[PDB]
Amino acid sequence: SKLPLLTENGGRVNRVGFTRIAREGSIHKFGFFYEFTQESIDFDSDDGLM
Amino acid sequence: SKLPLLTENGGRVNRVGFTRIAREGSIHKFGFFYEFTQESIDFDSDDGLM
Repeated sequence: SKLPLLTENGGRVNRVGFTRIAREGSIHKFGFFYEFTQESIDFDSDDGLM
Repeated sequence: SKLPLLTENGGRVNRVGFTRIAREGSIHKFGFFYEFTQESIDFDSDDGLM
């Protein structure tokens, strides 16, 4: 019932349209840290602690 | 009875006049046409139709 049929006289028949879509995404921020003292390094048994 | 007879004393006698006529003519516009489809040419038995 929706086939674009055409007669020998043509005319303004079977017009169509188009569409488009948009996608999006965003970034975020992360981080963490730790703290220490000089003694916690110098007097510790393991010299490879850091 | 209407001859321009002139006497020995002349005078204001036998005066005449003249006339002219104007002719005219105009032009007119004519025309006619016919239509046809592509199928009436391509699918017709006779290729010399046009």
